[PDB]
Amino acid sequence: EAPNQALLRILKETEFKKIKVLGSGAFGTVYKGLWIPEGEKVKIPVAIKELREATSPKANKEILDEAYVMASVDNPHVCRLLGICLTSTVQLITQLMPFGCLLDYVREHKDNIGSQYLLNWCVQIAKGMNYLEDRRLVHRDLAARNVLVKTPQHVKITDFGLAKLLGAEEKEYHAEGGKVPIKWMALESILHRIYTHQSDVWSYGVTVWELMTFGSKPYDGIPASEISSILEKGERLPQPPICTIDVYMIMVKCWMIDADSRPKFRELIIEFSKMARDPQRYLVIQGDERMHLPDEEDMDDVVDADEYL
Ligand SMILES: *CCC(=O)Nc1cc(Nc2ncc(C(=O)OC(C)C)c(-c3cn(C)c4ccccc34)n2)c(OC)cc1N(C)CCN(C)C
Repeated sequence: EAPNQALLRILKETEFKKIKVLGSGAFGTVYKGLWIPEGEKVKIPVAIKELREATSPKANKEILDEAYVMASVDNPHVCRLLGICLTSTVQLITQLMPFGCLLDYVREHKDNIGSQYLLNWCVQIAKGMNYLEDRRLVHRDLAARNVLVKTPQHVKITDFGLAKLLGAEEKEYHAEGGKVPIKWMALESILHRIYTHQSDVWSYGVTVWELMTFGSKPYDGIPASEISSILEKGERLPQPPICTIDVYMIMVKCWMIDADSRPKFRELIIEFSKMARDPQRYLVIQGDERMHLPDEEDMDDVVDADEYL
């Protein structure tokens, strides 16, 4: 197989400054900050994840795994890793996505989100995923929470916590134990712990559903442990109010039991692409026409990661 010649950049801790906390939990702490490479007269808005405060050899292993994947991907619809910093704790440094995750975004902006935006996100997520598929990579955790918003017009896939690189000989991926997001995964993933690109397509379907319902919890109520039987019955997520049958049919096709029957990311690009040419024909949102969506501080040597190569 092809040698992976990605560069892993190591960053001095003096080169960046953590300006405010963004979040906290099982993963650690994510800060927003600025990265100023030395003598370069450029200032790059970044997100920085350090591991809580601890050093668990089974956790350091996991952030370094994530670094590995992120360093191996270069695409406008996939999040960019800027580098790692090897201090007390291993720090992951990425491009700041100022509008946060897309689940939270649609929740907060339902009244302002038009069909053009929804369909575009669909194209963009599909484009990222298709790229990942080209790079033989299975994401395994696609959800609206794991898509970040750089601008309302521009989203990127994140969270390579669970991503696995398939061998040129490998067709699926057998996983082990592990906590998993049940409501987003294909039937095979629940029954056999098989994961393919086509299992990601299923997750893509659920992600589209999240967007179209402005951020509903899939199978709200239904406890995790009985989802497998529900799906084998033939039951699926309901048609969201705003969705034409044309759109809902794409979601449904992502949720076929036979994985080869599901759409390919490349196809999804085409389909949504066509729909985003005439959005009002495909999504019915009241007040669609009169809907608009949206500089920080300090100095003006500021350059987005996308323009720092
Ligand atoms: C959905 C929650 C969220 O993401 N909230 C959020 C996010 C961000 N921006 C941002 N930019 C980059 C990254 C990122 O790639 O971080 C890597 C891991 C270094 C993240 C981010 C990634 N994870 C896993 C997070 C968990 C929690 C918080 C952030 C991240 N996030 C901003 O930047 C302005 C704000 C933001 N807000 C404050 C939370 C949403 N509330 C408004 C509801």
